[PDB]
Amino acid sequence: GRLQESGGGVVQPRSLTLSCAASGFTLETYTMHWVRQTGLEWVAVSSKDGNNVYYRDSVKGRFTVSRDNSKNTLFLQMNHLRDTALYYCARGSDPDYDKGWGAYRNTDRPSYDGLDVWGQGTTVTV
Amino acid sequence: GRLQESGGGVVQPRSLTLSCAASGFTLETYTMHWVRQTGLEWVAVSSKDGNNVYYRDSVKGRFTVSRDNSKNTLFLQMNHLRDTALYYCARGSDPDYDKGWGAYRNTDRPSYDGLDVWGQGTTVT
Amino acid sequence: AEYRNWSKPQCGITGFAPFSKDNSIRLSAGGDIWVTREPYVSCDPDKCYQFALGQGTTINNVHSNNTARDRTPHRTLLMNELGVPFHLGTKQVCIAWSSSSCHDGKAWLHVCITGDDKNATASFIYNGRLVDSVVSWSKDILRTQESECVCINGTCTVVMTDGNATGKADTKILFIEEGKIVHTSKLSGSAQHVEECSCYPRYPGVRCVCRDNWKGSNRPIVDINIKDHSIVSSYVCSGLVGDTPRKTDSSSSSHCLNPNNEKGGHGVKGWAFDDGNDVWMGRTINETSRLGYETFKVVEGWSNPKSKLQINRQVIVDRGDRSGYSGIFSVEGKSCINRCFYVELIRGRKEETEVLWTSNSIVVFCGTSGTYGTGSWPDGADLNLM
Amino acid sequence: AEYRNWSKPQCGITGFAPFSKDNSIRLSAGGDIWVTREPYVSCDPDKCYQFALGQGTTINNVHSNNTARDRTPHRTLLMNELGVPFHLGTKQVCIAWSSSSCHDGKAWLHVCITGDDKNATASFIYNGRLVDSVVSWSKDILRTQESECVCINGTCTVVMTDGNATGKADTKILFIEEGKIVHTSKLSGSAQHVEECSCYPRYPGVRCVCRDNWKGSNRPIVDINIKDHSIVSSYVCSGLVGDTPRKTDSSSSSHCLNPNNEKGGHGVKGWAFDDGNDVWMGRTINETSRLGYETFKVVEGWSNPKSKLQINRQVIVDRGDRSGYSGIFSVEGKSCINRCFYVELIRGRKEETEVLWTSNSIVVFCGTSGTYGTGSWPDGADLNLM
Amino acid sequence: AEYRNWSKPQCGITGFAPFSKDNSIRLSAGGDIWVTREPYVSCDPDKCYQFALGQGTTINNVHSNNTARDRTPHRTLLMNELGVPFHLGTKQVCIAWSSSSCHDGKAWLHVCITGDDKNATASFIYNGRLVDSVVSWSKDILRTQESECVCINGTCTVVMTDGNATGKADTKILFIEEGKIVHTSKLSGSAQHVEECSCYPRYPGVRCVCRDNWKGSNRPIVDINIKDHSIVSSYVCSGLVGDTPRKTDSSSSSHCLNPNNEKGGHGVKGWAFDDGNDVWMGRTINETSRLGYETFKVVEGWSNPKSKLQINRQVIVDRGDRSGYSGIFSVEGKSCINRCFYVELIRGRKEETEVLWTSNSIVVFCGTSGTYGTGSWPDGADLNLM
Amino acid sequence: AEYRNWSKPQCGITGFAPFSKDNSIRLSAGGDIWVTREPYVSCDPDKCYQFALGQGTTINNVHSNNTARDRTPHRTLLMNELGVPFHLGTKQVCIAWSSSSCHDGKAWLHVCITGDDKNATASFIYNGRLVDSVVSWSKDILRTQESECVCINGTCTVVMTDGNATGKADTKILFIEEGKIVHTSKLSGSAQHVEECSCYPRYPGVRCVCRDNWKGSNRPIVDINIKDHSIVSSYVCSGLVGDTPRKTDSSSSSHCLNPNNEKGGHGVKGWAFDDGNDVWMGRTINETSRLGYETFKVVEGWSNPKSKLQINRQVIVDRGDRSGYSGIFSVEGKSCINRCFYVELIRGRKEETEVLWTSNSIVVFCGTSGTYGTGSWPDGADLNLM
Amino acid sequence: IVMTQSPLFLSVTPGESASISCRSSQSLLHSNGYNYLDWYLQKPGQSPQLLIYWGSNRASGVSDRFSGRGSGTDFTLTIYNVEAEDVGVYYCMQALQTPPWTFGQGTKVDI
Ligand SMILES: [Ca+2]
Ligand SMILES: [Ca+2]
Ligand SMILES: [Ca+2]
Ligand SMILES: [Ca+2]
Repeated sequence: GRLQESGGGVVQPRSLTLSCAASGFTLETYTMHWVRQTGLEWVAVSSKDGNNVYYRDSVKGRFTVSRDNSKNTLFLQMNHLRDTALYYCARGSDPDYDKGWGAYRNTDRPSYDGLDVWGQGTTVTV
Repeated sequence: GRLQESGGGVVQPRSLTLSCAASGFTLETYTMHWVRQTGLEWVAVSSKDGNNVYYRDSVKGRFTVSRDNSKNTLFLQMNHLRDTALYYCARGSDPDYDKGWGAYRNTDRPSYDGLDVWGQGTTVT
Repeated sequence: AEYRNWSKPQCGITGFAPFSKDNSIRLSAGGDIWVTREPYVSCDPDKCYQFALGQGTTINNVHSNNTARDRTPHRTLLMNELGVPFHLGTKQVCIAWSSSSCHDGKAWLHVCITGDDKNATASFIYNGRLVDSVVSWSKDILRTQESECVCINGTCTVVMTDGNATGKADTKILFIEEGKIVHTSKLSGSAQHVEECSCYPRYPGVRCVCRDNWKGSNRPIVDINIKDHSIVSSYVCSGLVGDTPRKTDSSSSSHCLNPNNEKGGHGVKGWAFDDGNDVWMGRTINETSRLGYETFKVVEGWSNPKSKLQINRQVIVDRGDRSGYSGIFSVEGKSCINRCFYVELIRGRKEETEVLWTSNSIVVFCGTSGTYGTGSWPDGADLNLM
Repeated sequence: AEYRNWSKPQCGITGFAPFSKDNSIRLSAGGDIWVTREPYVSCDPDKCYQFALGQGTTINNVHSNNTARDRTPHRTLLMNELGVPFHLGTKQVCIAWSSSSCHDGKAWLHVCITGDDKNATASFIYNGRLVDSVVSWSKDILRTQESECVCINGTCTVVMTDGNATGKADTKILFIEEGKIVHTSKLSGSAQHVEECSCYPRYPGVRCVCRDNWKGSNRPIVDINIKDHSIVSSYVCSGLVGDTPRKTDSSSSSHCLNPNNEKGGHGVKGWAFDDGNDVWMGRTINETSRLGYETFKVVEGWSNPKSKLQINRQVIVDRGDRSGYSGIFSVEGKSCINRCFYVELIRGRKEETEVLWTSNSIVVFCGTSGTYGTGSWPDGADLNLM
Repeated sequence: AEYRNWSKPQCGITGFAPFSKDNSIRLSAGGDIWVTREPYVSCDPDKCYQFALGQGTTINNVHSNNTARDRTPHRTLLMNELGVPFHLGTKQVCIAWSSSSCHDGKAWLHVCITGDDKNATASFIYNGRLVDSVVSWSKDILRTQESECVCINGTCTVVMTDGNATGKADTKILFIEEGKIVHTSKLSGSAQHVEECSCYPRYPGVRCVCRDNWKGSNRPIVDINIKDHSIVSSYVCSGLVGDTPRKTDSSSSSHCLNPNNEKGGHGVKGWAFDDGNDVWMGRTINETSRLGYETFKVVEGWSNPKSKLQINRQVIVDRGDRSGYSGIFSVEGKSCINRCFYVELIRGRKEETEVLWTSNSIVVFCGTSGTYGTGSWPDGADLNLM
Repeated sequence: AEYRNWSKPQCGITGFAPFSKDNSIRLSAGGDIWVTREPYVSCDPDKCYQFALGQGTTINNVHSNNTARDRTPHRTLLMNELGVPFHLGTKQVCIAWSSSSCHDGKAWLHVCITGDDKNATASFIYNGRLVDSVVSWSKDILRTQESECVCINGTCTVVMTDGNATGKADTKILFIEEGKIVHTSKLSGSAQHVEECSCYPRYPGVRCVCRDNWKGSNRPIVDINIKDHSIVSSYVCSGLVGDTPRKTDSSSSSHCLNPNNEKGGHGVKGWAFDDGNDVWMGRTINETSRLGYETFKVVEGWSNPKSKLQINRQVIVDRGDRSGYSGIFSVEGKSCINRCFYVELIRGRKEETEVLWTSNSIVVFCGTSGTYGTGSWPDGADLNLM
Repeated sequence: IVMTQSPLFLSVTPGESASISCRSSQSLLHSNGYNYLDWYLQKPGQSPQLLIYWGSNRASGVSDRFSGRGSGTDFTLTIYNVEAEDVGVYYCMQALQTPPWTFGQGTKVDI
């Protein structure tokens, strides 16, 4: 499995679309996160089916995270950029299903996988 | 097992004999109680052999409970009626034999049955 | 291995010699020992086993509190080699608050009654598997011997009672082959109330001495024809009746067709067996409480209701010490069938308030043709220190 | 000793009779008792054995703290005679946080999974020695039945799953002879998620009723042809589905090709078996939690998905009392194969915070052709006093 | 299985090698261990068993208080495999405050004395059932060897004494076949007081070295002809006498027809056996108390009363450590009969007041034809910390 | 039963799969568990047994204090079925502070060393009886393998050492038949210090991998010709040496004729066995302390001293967790001789001061031709809470 | 949940051990018995790699030199036999209470 972010670049204090392409595995299989490094700062997550998302508070209402499991591509639509950081795309670390979606932590055989695969990261400077 | 009370009616502040006929079972097999509802209020009990009775304090000396095991009929002879209630006839719930009659609660295999069969009740006013 | 037939004679009994003592209560003050009651002893061809109805807890255990209750779903049939105390490794052989067991010569039959009071289930476990079950027929505490069944030629007989604790009840004699109920016989004869039968093989049949909880302080007898399944019942003739409560020896009378109507209500599981016209029997020394335990032979006690001639008395438990249930079990010797008996040594609630729990130890005596002295083998737990 | 073939008919089940009860939790308050979970029962030709996955500690032990964690390297397969509580002398037969065992008629096969979550190892111990091992193939919690395997003519079949706990997983059916994996079959058919299979011999094959943790509250069925190793899978037709969580009986629906997609996520190890077109099954009385336990026959429940006609209901654990995993095991009678089932009686964390530990007792019922009454046999531990 | 005949020679004894040690007292500080005394060792054809007279309680138990009393109705014969400490699962094989046991090659004979002091009963349990019993004949503490009987060709011999503890008593040699007393022989010869005999098979007869509690610090010998039941008795010639109390080696004298009248009162159960004209014997190192334990060969000690030539001395228990009863037992090797001995390691009251109880551990040594070094194997319980 | 010959090939080892884990220390916080050290595993033809040298006390016991001392007269050889924790019912098979045992196919040989440091005695107990004994020949801590002996065609070989702990010592290879020492061979070859040998059957001979406590961090090899009793010795060629202490892998060197003189002093009982020219070996991960445990195959490690090519590494105990002694034992498969190994998991003093006692748990792995994942199976006792 | 790492800078001699502590403002121990705590290593110029998940479970292919320990609120990452390849920033990450996924500040390890 390998992830390859793209779309990063110089943006004016405007919108930018970050794309993360997965190769060697199916994106539908994994919860997908966006993690940015200015240390590490979780930004947003996209559910396996692409129907549920969580956002960091500071990006709520500005960033939109989406995916196209057919294209094996994860997206982060960045709007009203203020956000300069190296943005990583990482798979794994499902949230708790009891909060709406993710892993069934209360099952007899709970499982967890960390962020076991990361992309090289795409730089975003605003 | 089925119980059918009778004899209830309008009584002037006089006597009234309530009857309870048992069908489907032998009255001799069961301790028999009279329970009236004005909630539920136990009135009197008749032992299986018909030789022992207990009464509610407020009816002692006024109500007489008897039975005829041959006729499968339980009786409550009510005298000096002041007592308006729906009177139920119920079987079971033996007292403690150590107090004179009933079940041997201290035996190794004690048994208890509640008031598992009730009549429909006869109204007394 | 071949089925037991018990086809040897009953050799001479001069009395009974000490055989075993579990010392369970004394050990429980310093170890993890099951809370038990209704113990009994049964032997496979090689060695004897002590059974008991556990209360699903050890004595030094918060759950031993309020163990007087005789029927809970946590009661199980404990089974150990005789002389091994009911420690934590004790095998619970089935769920039961009433039970019986014999070995037919090939495998263990366990009859195990549990479930709701008015809706009990008797499970028949033979050779380690549930083979049969029967539901309560009278819907009032289905219950069985609390001592070993008798298993002849692979046909096991167990006396089971359902109905009034102290009134007319419905007693049946089940005939079980390898755990399967092949025949059920209703109690027949003159015994009016039969509970907690102490049965022994009397070839070609089986003889049970039981508990009349309703009208007799004399013990009912049930004779079981294992061949045609016929049942006849009576009472032990002996003027020295074996039940507790009972009237004093001077004022007690018996009748070996009818209950004597002498302090007949209530009773205790006891045992007796015939020796010609004489009867060997045990009973609490105390006539109204389960204190002490004695055994003796009543000359002509099996055939003459007026006989009060006692002999060969042995004190098993001194009259100051607590007895309880007792029952017979039979052991095949080289040339004869020996009669043995156990005594339940009940300690704790309700009688003894020093502790919260109710349990027992056991003492086991076996018939002897030799000689014996005197002694007393009570439980010996000093509940004040517990 | 010959290999088991289970080549006898399933004898008629009118219901189930009480068989055994360990009373482990109650005893643990007054003795050294293992902390356990995922118990099951398996029988050699002579007697039945209770298994359980220990947590490497007793209940009255500082290490019993935080025993909810289901996979530690200290978990071992406990093995005792059925009815012997998991005391300190209990033999740990292998290292495992997931396991299955059958006796093929000659020796015990133990399939024992331990090691890292994503890198587990299944050890196959036959006749007391490690004969084979297989590594996790999907690298996500390799896991097995948690109940007895089925061992026909020396060929043992165990269902083992690896992959998503609540998504598509990789289930395989291993065929083991004297501990050696001679063949591996991938799950085939329409069962979309298979875990914790409850398997029983259905000669000439093996039938498993399993847990769909992903999309079905109806239980998947896996039929295993032990001869050609073919696999077919489906779901129990019964409109009265056996999983927990599930929808209420009125609103529940089933589909014996596909998961019903009714509260499908999560589940509990349960069991069912066919009786002609009918199905005998057990399930928690509570539809969303593991409270109470009931068994019943669903008329046409094995073939008609619209059938909600229930009969022969028995409460095993009252709906107020905790339940847990249940599983089938089969016992060869004189002329039939009997179906039996155990129920795990889970007590403690997380649900019960009065204690720090998580453990279980067990109650075991066996099919009967006779009659039975009613009762309730919960764990009965008063955790407030512990 | 065939009756033992012990028809092999006594092969060379160069001394004794360590065999077993129960460590009971040390374990009792951290476990449930029986309070015991009068231990002994006896072996069936396959393996050795440790016996002991329990006090009906464990050491960590309020009932262990006042366990110095040597006769209670709660004393039972404990029986474990040698090396298994008397834990709570220990089988109590009979009620006894005095006992002996041998295996005749087919089954275990247990001779068990209990009951009233002046009216005791000896029960004879063979192959797990009471076969015979005899009442005290002198009505003063009927008592037996407290070590293994000797069982040749199915005829078991046990020495039993009744009468004055420190005066003339009535000793009889019972001959038991499968638990049945077939013959009783009165003590004959010159031995004037015989108690607690340590007997070993000396084909075709049986030889016992016993305790003279009345007038001899030299040990009486009883030779038993198992064929014609004749009895002859004498004393160990050795000028190095084996009893405790005794005079110092320099001032001690012996007489192998009569007691030496040297600190003759009281004694301790010990053992000796002949090796040609030499005698192997053990004894407390301390001449007046049961402290330490030594074994040695006395050259010509079996035939020359003036012999004080000692050799092959081994300290078993250092003279600062508590010894107690010791006794012989014999083990059939490939080509010879080995002599072994145990030592009771008495701790607690009365001598040691740090604890309230009186119990023992055991150490067991076996004859060897090889070589051996030196050591000391006392009980090792730190009673101050207990 | 016929003598073992181990005449089957060593079939393929791809690595090792989890087999057993006693969890003794964790259980001891909530139960009566023996204090032990120097554990090992040996199997009769049917099942495996765990052995250990008790300290004559349980862990929760005032006597567990100061159990670091490796030689006391209260140390005994504990013997349980593998997986049964050393509970209070554990059989002490002999008095020993150093021991070895094999089963020759008919009975258990136990070699048990006890007694004074400079005058120890080795007792040879075969089939439950002391058959032979030998005295210390060098009068400086006679000591043996602390792992199973190897018993071929009824001839058992045990390596025994006497003399300097960290200098030249006198090692002999005893050949025992049914407990009788029939031949003694002095150590021959180039191995300069041999202790605590881990021996396995390599038909027609026996191969031992031992501990050089004096000059080598490479392990000595002793090859034993059971037929002519010839001895040859060498060192494991592998550049990855197995002793602890040792130099790091980069700087370590080996010599399979001479000790490598690399941190040679001191050591730990370990094991290795040849697979063609390769060597399977285990060792502590840490290289200077007994922390962690790993096993791996060294390609050409049995014949090329320069080989540091490692493969098939498995972590058994993570490097943060305490290891201890490890040893080999062999298990006869259907067509195989499997190699298995145990690891002693030492906890407590001196290294861990949270407790006063020194004990161990064990983890047991067996060779597999199948596949396996990864894990770590340390003792897991939280000594802070103990 | 706040994730506090300590020390923020660590100097390690090659071959010796290195321990990094990480404290959460709230317990990371889930009711299922597992501590939802991950450890990540960001080597200089590389993307973060998972070292440990669930407190003590090493990720695929991670050297057993890395050892995660602890439970509740206190966790330790121990790097045994440190080598030059181990330099970089180690971040602990809690995954119990999400969103947000919160990292520690990162402990910088150098030779
Ligand atoms: Ca009566
Ligand atoms: Ca489901
Ligand atoms: Ca004397
Ligand atoms: Ca070395």
